[PDB]
Amino acid sequence: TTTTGESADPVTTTVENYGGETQVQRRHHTDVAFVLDRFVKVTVSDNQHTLDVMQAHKDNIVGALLRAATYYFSDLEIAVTHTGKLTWVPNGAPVSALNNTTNPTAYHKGPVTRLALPYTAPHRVLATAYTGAHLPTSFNFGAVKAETITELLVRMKRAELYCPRPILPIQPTGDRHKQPLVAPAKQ
Amino acid sequence: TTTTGESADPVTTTVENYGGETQVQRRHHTDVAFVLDRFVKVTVSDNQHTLDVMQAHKDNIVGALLRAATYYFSDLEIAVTHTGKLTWVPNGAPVSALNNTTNPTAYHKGPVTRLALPYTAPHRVLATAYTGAHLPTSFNFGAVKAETITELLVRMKRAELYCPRPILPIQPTGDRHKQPLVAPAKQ
Amino acid sequence: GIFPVACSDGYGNMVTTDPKTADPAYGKVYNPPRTALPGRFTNYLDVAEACPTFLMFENVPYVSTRTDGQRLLAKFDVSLAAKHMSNTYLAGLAQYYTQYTGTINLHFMFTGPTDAKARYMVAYVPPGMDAPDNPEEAAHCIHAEWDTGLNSKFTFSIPYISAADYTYTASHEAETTCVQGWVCVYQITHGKADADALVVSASAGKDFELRLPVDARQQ
Amino acid sequence: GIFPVACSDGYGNMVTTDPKTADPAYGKVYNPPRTALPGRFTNYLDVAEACPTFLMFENVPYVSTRTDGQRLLAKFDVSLAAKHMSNTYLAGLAQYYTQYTGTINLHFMFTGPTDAKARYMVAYVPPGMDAPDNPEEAAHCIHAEWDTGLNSKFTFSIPYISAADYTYTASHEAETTCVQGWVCVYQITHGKADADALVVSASAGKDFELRLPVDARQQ
Amino acid sequence: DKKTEETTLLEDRILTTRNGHTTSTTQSSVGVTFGYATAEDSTSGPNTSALETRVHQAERFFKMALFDWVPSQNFGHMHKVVLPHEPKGVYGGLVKSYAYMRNGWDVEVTAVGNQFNGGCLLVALVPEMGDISDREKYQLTLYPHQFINPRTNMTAHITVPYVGVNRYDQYKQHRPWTLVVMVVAPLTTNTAGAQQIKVYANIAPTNVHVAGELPSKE
Amino acid sequence: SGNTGSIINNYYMQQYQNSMDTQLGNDWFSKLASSAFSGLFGALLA
Amino acid sequence: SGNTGSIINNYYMQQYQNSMDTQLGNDWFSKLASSAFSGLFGALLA
Repeated sequence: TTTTGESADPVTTTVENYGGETQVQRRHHTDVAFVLDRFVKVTVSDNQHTLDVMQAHKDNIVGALLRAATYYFSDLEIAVTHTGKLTWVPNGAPVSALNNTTNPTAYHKGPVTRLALPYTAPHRVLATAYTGAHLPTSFNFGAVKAETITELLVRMKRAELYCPRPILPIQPTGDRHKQPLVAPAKQ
Repeated sequence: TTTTGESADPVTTTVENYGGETQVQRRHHTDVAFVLDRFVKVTVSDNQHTLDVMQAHKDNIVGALLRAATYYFSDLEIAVTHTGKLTWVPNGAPVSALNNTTNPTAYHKGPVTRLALPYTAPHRVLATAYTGAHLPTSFNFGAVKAETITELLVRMKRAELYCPRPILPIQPTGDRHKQPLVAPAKQ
Repeated sequence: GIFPVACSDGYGNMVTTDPKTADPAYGKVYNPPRTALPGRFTNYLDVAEACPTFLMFENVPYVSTRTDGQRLLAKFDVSLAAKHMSNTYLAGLAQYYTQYTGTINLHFMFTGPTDAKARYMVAYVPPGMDAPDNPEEAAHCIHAEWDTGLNSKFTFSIPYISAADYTYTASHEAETTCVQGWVCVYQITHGKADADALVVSASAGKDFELRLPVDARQQ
Repeated sequence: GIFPVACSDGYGNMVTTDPKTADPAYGKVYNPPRTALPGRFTNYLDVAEACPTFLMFENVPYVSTRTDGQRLLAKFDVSLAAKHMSNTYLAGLAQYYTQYTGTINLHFMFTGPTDAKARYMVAYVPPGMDAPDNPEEAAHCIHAEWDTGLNSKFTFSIPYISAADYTYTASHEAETTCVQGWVCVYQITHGKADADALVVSASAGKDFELRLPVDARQQ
Repeated sequence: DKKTEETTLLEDRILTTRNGHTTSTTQSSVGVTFGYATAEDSTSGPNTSALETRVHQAERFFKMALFDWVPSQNFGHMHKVVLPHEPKGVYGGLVKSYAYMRNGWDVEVTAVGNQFNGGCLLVALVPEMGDISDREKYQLTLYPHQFINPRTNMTAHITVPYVGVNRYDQYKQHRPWTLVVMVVAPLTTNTAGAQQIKVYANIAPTNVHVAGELPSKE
Repeated sequence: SGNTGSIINNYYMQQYQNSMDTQLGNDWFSKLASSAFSGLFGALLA
Repeated sequence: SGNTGSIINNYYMQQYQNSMDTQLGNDWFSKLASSAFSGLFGALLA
């Protein structure tokens, strides 16, 4: 199957060309909405933290995959292990609000406290990159504050992605990257 | 759009006048019943406290907004962090009743204890102001008493407001009032 | 057997803002009849459209004709934080929402005597340049000129023209210039009109919207 | 009485991956309209089929005609871990699933000048022997020969022929040889073609599937 | 694209592009790559209180040079630029008189050498491009692209829509599109190739809309 | 009505959950906002 | 839609559980993947 390579028009041959027989697939697992729909730890440093998905580890499935797109939309779900009252505040709220309790404040019930929050930016969509680097103030989902924030996780719901960006693995030392895989106890 | 200004009759022009195109709105958030339908901390000082909505902070969303009306009606929901037995008593009840347990008394189950209470005044509606200052005895939702009352919150349900009163923001020092707004971690 | 349930962790926490309703205890109570009480309002923004409140220019609601000729009577930031709003209902209200979109209406009522005549211009200077100090430079923005006559009042809409669909009511520290431009109001000329007051107020426009309630203030 | 329930032990534990949804708190929020934003993608593997990325042979995407005659231009492991993949989208993606099945497409675009002609061969050497270093030995595997001409590009599918229905993306330490064989690409001859580049890329095949998402990496 | 006569030793696959009163014929096309979509989203959003307008005059060709491709520069050598960059003429004028604006791009990159050169360039357009790593030059094909390869073509053509987290931008401080060109196969010169190749661009701002007229001193 | 979003009805009767109103005999600012003049009052050219 | 598998509907209204999208006026790579040439371009023997 010769093509004019310069074209940039997609080409996909099949085993049928030599006599094989292409089968069926179920790429459920490689579905955007699906893969990103799980919790990811985000490194919290203070007892107050602005919610931002870019803070997931760049090599963590979710963060790696989120960064494999340039623009994205989604709602949020959060799981915080905290102490005292947890207060959330919507994108663009004066930071001073975090102390006020008439804002969505959840009392303690350990271990974690789980919530569902609405996309709250004022743009039609948000971005992974930006050339106008360091991302803009407004690219957040609000902020959280609790007397103590031991741990923080976030989950992207309803995810939409636009324009793919690259995504690299590990550069192997030798011919392939060998390593220890889950195996049964020797006995 | 010239008008006889003295009239006091409302006037609302639109971008259409010069060629623009007025769009759609969804003022759900600026809906009375809705905004006031949330909890607000009220400063309790003793281990017994008369329920009154005017006690919300005058600069707190709920209290600020409640005070933006002159007459109001609503049912109540309360969230008390207390110790021992919590007893409620209806508007106009002899204070001595707070000690009696055959009155709506809720046993402890921490942290907080949440209840729904009926508007219980004897007026058709209550007031924010009054010129006949210091508001009348009867403008309450009853009273509460518990061995210990650590914290108290109230929520207005079914709110109705009549006659608007003013509502002021902060007087800025300079040309506008700049301040720190929720932003992502710099990195 | 009985019905097997899984009490999920991270569910049930109090929450000052949840959409549920507490159980009750004192029932069978009947409210006195409040049928047809005057002046009920259902949504704040209605009163905000209906009643325009005053702007402020150093303790006063009006603007004063300095002297005859091309003078710039006023110029200000297009934010609900703006110093000129401050005493304004619209701002007092906006202070509880993070974002907004919409048209804002400016109203100019000339208070002068029957022998006092003037002509004014008002424009909306979108950001990107610096607010011009004279009509001829401002004549290039969306503007409107008008003279005095039988009709005391003149209303004018300030267009929402921004990059994003919504904008902040609040003002960030990092913002030097008013993110949404300014509106400058000039005088073109007058005669016997010096001293005279042009009181201005502002009301919410038809498509003006407030969203995302927030409680940032002292207590 | 009220409804008797049994709160079962071992049920309710948090779980970073459960299929439920947390309760909400801030409601009645309306997103700005994002109708018809360009370039949306729904499933990664689509872009993976549509856009072939480059293989690598020591810092470069192409292969270079050493000299005229039967030379073995390249040979490599059929694993998404393979050194030659590495910079490949397919591999960068596969790194998050344990298993896979499917056809993989190889693309060879000849970059030479109009006076440079060559003929190549590509084969898939299933495991069981050692990858032959010359065509005549490789001529016995599933292969395909082809010359240069008007058409710069030539695509070729690498068949999934394994004992099990699925295979690992990952590579075990205990595996000396690439569990799935290799693909060697030769040159049969050429003329005036020495020096010239034959850049190669790889895209996902039609029946290519990725399954069982996993997060093994640093943090 | 295609041409007639019969076959021949020269080139064919003719194609003429036209924006405004400007044309661009090319007897060696390889087609035109289309962006991330075939049509831009709604040009009249709420964010513009519908005071926006469109200027047909801006949508015309304008040329701007890129670099010289020489055998020295090998793999991964890349030349990037953010559009608009310094904009002149009508199009330029818009930027000085309107607060916000939006438009897509009609890009035609032309590396004219000669059919005896070997080597090959990759030309693409990227949204919010912020410095690629060496490794991720390998996955540059994920962007609207097209190759130039001397044995085959002279011109690469790519048309692309306006993008951004905002319906309208302030080019004066954010542009989404970045036109890049990278060497994938170093330039071969052989006996009769061209010593070096001059690379230019023929561009047209497509579907230009502007809103929010600014004040003016001149 | 207010900030309430349960799809299933209250387990308790409404007679207990709330206070019942009595009547004796849509409102105002709402009406007033709409009665606002939005034309021009003049005579338009062009 | 995503990793969600409850058979019974949410107890809360969707107006509270999620953000509501507005419209103004199936996608791309999906379409593009399919438009891929898969034939031969030549002339086949045997």
